[PDB]
Amino acid sequence: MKFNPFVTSDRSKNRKRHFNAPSHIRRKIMSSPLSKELRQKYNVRSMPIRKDDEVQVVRGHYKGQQIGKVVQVYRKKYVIYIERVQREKANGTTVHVGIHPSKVVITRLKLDKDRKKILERKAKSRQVGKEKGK
Amino acid sequence: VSELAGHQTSAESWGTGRAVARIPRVRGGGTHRSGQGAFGNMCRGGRMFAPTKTWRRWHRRVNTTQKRYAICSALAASALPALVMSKGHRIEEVPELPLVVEDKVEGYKKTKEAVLLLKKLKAWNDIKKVYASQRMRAGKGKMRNRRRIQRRGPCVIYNEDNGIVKAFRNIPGITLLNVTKLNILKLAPGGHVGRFCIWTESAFRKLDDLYGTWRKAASLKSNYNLPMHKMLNTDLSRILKSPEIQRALRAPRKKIHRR
Amino acid sequence: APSRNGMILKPHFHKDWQRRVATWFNQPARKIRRRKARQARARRIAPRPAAGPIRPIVRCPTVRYHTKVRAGRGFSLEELRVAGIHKKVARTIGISVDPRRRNKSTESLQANVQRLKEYRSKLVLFPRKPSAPKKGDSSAEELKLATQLTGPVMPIRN
RNA sequence: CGACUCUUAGCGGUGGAUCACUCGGCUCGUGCGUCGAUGAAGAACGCAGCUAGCUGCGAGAAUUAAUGUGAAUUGCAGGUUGAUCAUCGACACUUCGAACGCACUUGCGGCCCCGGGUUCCUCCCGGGGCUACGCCUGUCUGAGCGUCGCU
RNA sequence: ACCUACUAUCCAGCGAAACCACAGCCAAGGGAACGGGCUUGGCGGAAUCAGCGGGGAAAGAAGACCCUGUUGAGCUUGACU
RNA sequence: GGGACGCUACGCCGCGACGAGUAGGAGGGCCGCUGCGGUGAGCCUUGAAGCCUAGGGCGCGGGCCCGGGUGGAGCCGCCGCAGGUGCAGAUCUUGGUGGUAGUAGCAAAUAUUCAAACGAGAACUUUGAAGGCCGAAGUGGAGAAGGGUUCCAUGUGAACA
RNA sequence: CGGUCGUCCGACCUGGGUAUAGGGGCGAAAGACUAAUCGAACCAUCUAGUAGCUGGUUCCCUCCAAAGUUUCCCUCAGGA
RNA sequence: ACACGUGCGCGAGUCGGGGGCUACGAAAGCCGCCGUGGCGCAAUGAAGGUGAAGGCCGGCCGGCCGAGGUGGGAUCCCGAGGCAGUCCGCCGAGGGCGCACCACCGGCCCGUCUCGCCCGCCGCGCCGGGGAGGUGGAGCACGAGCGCACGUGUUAGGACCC
RNA sequence: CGCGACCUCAGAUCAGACGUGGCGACCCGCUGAAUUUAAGCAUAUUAGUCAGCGGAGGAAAAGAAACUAACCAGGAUUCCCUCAGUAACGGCGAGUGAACAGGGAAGAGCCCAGCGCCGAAUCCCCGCCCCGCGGCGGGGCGCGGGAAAUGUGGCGUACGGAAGACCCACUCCCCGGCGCGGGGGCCCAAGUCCUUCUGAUCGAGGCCCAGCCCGUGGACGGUGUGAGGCCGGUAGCGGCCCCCGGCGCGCCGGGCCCGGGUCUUCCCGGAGUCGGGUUGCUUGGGAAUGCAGCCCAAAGCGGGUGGUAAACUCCAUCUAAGGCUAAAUACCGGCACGAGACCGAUAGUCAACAAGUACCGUAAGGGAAAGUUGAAAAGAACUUUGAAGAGAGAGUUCAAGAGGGCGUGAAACCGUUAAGAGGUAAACGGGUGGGGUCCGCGCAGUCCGCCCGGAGGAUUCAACCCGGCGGCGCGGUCCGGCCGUGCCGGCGGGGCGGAUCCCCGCUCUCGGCGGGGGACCGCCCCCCGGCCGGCGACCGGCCGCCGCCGGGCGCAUUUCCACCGC
Repeated sequence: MKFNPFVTSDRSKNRKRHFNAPSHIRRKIMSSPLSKELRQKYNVRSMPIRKDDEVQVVRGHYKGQQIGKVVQVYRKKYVIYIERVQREKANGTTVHVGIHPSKVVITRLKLDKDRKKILERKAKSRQVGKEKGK
Repeated sequence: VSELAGHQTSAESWGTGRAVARIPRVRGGGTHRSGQGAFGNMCRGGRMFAPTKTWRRWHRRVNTTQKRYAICSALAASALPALVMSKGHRIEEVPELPLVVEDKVEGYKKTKEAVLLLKKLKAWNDIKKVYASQRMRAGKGKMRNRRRIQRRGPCVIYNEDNGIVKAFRNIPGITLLNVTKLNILKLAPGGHVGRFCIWTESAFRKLDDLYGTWRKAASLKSNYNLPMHKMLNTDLSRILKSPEIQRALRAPRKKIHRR
Repeated sequence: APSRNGMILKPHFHKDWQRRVATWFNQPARKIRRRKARQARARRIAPRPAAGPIRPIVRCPTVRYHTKVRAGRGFSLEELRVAGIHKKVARTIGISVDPRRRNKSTESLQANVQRLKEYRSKLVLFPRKPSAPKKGDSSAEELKLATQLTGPVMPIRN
């Protein structure tokens, strides 16, 4: 159960927030878990994805162990585009197939001044549950 | 339904003649809704017959003695093994149906302790039955915040709260109830009686003070005693073949005399 | 059109009563609002009693009720004059005062004076400043034992 | 067997009935409970690279600044010392509109001050600040064979 | 009685509406007192075209002529207020 | 002094008599719809609801269960609860479709014909010629009110003419 | 709409502006006109006005089963 | 809102519905020194007001019996009898206590009419009251209502729909 | 006349400010019907109602008695229950219809005029200083101006107040400055683990000894059907970072010398106002309840009220004709929320969508219809006919039988294929018959028990021994526990209750009063003890009997399996 009286549990209202979320909220919804090798090193469960991140596909028709990078993040479709995840058009051109960020695991990140700042901050409060909780 | 529904339109019947059906109709206009029929429950749009009001008698009041009577009947039927089986509870491995547990479980603060307690008491099979009963609801309730339904589980009754509510509320089917504040809606779900109940030691001893015995009234109610029985020996099979009746009976006639 | 046997009834529904219909769905929410404001008031006057100032012993008019005793609006000036309490100082120490009340009897006048005498004994008065306790305040040990009184202060039992 | 016509079934046309879906209504409850001459509500007209409507905005015109956030927007081209979103406390806000120079033609003014125009010399042009009613205190200028006082 | 123009006729093209319980051959009988359906008889044969006004108590509009309503309106007066 | 069935007792069994029906009344529905509390360790992408069906059936009946096809995501049985719960009509409302019917009709103001160009396609477009009409109170040339891009060039024959 | 008609120098016709607004206007007078509406215009509301008067009133089975008669009512198409 | 019938809890009582205290929960539980108040427990009269059995014995007083009767009354009780000789149970002519309820005759309470004899006090009369016989009351005569729910019927509401 | 005050009255684009309008769900003050009912209708009722007008606020209004009552008296206003469908009004008809008291929510009181005392002791503006300056605030200086004696400020308001004398008592309250939880933002647990389906899994099985792991987190939503562990989230008195005034401390600029009791002397109240007559409206208010127009028009041991008009006489209760004031209360408008036994595109707001939009009327105004491809456009490349619209191949998809108004695609209606039939319009009920349609998966027709036969094959029967379990017992009454919706006893104890009978305190050491004993009685619980009953709404051990199971033997004329006779 949820106990916060100001937190919505309505189905129609929750779908309204999801489909009409602003762009800075759209990035937060598009978070994907890190690969298992990253997970002990950074102590971070999941993370929003950016334009240049190495991606394995876990579910769907394009799942496998192949390593591909993101092409662009299409926040209007809840869709990201991966390098070699693409299908053949009729005329001979190639079209990138959209994969939802939920069926995405990140094997390598895109380190930055603002990217690195979240890593200790997400790993800070991750530890706090192990001093206060213990 | 809103009281302005079907009444915001301005309409007037065309009267007799004009080969129309005398219904009030929309006053003019170069649109589809023009002379189309506004009022009446038979027409498209407009008011429906007998609009529901907010002042319908939603609530009902019950006598205090009758409210306390069903709780006594609900508690008494929870100690008979045959009635609880008819509620579907999978508790055939429970050692004693009046399940009385020590007062140490109030100090529980983790759900893993509560799960292990149910495994040790062999009541986990009813919670395991709850998992098999989880399915999305039939009908229009799925889009009205009633998407998922599940079976009732065992009810845990505690005298005092020291963390037992926190450690038990995450297990589905588990419903917590205070001793002084009982509820017939959670002791007899659906109107049927005989829900599986789990009691603590202080919970099990406080029942003699909230309702009393037949020779001593309740110490926490102002004026309340246990109701009397209409009949005492309810097993009429023992009564019917008892010797005292059997003398003053005629010979049974069981020879079939057809036409 | 009446039936065979029945009453003659006068239903007062010939006005436009459906517009003026007062539902009572606010009642469960109103009770919470009354309780929360009452609890918030008590914390504002945390040493003072939650009921408020004391009420006098009052006989009823309307001979139907003339054998009953209630709690009144305030103590009369004659009752305060005998008790030796100034009318402008009694209101600061939690005594209900009104100048409208009379004193035709002596038993009720003496009952409220006796009621005022036991209130002055039970009243723990804090000093104006904690640095300088004055003459008419309570002892220092009574400061540590000052507690809120739940319910009506000195309930009037018939 | 014919052509035509009747019944039933299959398939194909018209049609959107039924079902399942819902960023919408309806009802109830809680907190707050705030408009304007420092120009309200409302209306008109304009503003995007390609934009008819909707939405947003006001010549700084699908927004300026600041803060939070942190690698996009996207239908198509274009270009980390902060793109985009949200917050919004600074700045700005065309014309009517209580609407305020007179009227509502968008026409005519009046006063003061600046720049070309003078070389203040009258103009002309452009720009900036004022010019609605009633009323309160106070100031100034006044009226009265109203009541007087001193020459 | 005859002549002319535009229709009506047919064809190329485009193309509705009113109306429609089911639909439509009659004699007599009875019936709610004038039947397409019922009874007894006369009888009866695909699909149609151009006219035609006998019938469908034909289509048009909950009869305005008459009466009732304790339903109204315009008007008049020696009706009531 | 070693042995058939039975008995949801709101169940089972045996005797006799009776069975019309408008208005109207009552009772029984394991008749039907929707949602809620229980309940079926219920059904379900190895196929839910809905729909069609020359199949097998059940019940006097309201209706219901299987077989086949389509369909792609929910649904039902039992115990109680509650209702905006069952249509053939109301010159009912909304929407759709028929016979009429390829029918009435495309008939007010004298009239069009030939050749060439273009085009896939010409009675209706363009050019030339012929024959006509409006006959200056015009079927001519410009205004006001009103219309508001209808005015001009190019292109189209999707919708209208 | 066609033919046939009355008048066509004055009580003639007509454009624009303006004034008279509903129990009111205006009327060479017809109960005529007042935006296809006139023996009281149009829009919205009271209003879902009332109707002893017409029309309709939705699943099955079983059981029982009528009355158009008394009296009274401004009662006679209705009620008690 | 009312009437009747039915089901439930309590019972001469019954009830919080208004108010306080302790996700579902706006639920549920608790508070009668929170039962104020609603209905019933007493009616009658316009009102002032009044306001619900008697008998016997002894000499208006003192003791006793003390809650009406008759007929019909489902059920229960006895046993003349009968299923060498006792117990159980059976039934049984006949004899009784009689539930509810019906009919009748009485008795008591309030108003009214008529007729009297009287007594008596805190203020002795135009005073206060009793008695007897008729009559009117929606009365008494060993309670039955309260609260909730359901169904039907009549209404006021838009009121089966146009 | 000159000159100078003062009173009235003007002018300002004078200096500084104020009002206009909108919304209007709730509130206040006016105005204000007719539909309807009375089976007609006129008083009534609808109804102080709809409509119209003005004015605000976050609440408004009302509000601290010229009150209610007749009691042993209560004591501001507002709201709920009750009073009560009552008193009362009403062609006394339909109908209308309060108030007191009581229980609750809340509870806060006060200020003027006048009477008088203080030397106008008062206030506004302008200029200067100091300090904060988005509310120009305070204090100081003004022979700076003005208002005010046609009355400002302090004391002071019916509960009395003012002055003087006598006692008592603390002298410290309050403005403009500074330094010492709410709102917002960012994050925090655990499987995408093995097999298996699907186009995709969130579908199925498993993950033993931690029946995977987390759970104070198994609400919800999204992700290619159904997910606690994929993600956002959720839980948490969880973590981190900012803003807000706050609560109290300290410093200074500060005003700040204050009252209560006794005695004496004084003083003190609101005018075309109350009230009366009349008229109209209204109310339950009835010989006017309330409001309003006109006329008359007051008084001070006075005036008002005491629900029938009046006179006389006792009382009872307040002090009108001046004003302020939060809380309980209402809220179909607005801001931001949470929720639903509600409805599901002819439903639900008119409007789920470029909806008050398209469109209509000169105008006031009227006012629609309209959701769904697919998981992802992967939206059909390319070839060919046709001028093209449109096709035929090919291709995408799980599926084009989802191909751009595209999910599912019913009926009316139409086209085509198959079958049957066809001069009394068609259609229907009963009874057959014929033909199709698929089905029975029928095509050699039942098996089940008991007995016999012979072929076989077992580790096999009965009876004994051991162990466990269960049932019953009238064990005629074995022994012990536990309970009583059983009773009795008590040099018993407690906890209570009682409408049974010494001490602490107060208003007049004894008499009165409230509270606490103690004793007595009654109930409950416990220590027990004695009976009764039970363990079949509820029990154990020993003994006896019986049954079952497991293991040893017993070992084949016993027992159990398999096969056929027609």
